[PDB]
Amino acid sequence: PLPPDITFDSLALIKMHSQNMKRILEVTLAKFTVNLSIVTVYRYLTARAYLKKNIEAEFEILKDIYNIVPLLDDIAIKAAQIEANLIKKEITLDMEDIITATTAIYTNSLLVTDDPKRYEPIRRFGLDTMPLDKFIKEVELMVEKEL
Amino acid sequence: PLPPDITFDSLALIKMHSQNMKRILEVTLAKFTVNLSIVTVYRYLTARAYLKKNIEAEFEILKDIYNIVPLLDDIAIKAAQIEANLIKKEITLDMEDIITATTAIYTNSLLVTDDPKRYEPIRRFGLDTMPLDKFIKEVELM
Repeated sequence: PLPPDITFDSLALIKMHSQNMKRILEVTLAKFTVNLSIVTVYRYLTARAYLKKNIEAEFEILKDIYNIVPLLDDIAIKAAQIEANLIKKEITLDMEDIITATTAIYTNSLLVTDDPKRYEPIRRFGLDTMPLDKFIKEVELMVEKEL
Repeated sequence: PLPPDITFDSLALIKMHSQNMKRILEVTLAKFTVNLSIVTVYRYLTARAYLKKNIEAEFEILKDIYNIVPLLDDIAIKAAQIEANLIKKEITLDMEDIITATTAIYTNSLLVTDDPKRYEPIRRFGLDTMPLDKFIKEVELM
């Protein structure tokens, strides 16, 4: 089964909100505690701003649904520690990946993403990931089993 | 005519802390209000880990010296609008740059950097920049 605390990166959050995922989204929000990094929220909004959506309004909706986690001092410190040792090993990941993974570790959330291997170098620091497609199938199974 | 509020991107801030800048830094903190994005300080701490391994202690030191601005919701929102506008023009600045510039606008701070051209496409949104070299010269004098 799946753990209670989970999170998504911007790409995954975009899909979770697509019209084809309406049902899966409803179940996920009803059964899980989703902790999103403000960074993930900002990047999601960039995609929404691209198609001229009302950002201010969509932000309130997200805030009214999710536990939006700020870039806390502890996250800033932890992220700097992870990035520095990774960099010391010629491993370079973009800022979004670092903050997203650091926040997942901090909130003890399973990071659902369509590209888990990209985050693989952060596992050693405590990060746990799961393929989005497997996550979706898991939730569907949950629905099938219900009374 | 330097303004009261200023900021730096991580690269510029790293130089401001060079041993050979102690004087310039002392005057700066003495005459200006420096508002740094939380993103800028994490990159700064990351880049100096080879010199100061105690990230936690280093963060506390910074928190006491500067005004550290969080990635507030309004900054998140505005950063999204700006990035979408740049992407439409096929301009791809990295996250740090977008948030640094967005925070500067939010705090009404002059962004001191070594690469102002990079940020130029954002001036239409209220951003104000100045070359680190000029800033250093402008500061050399009471």
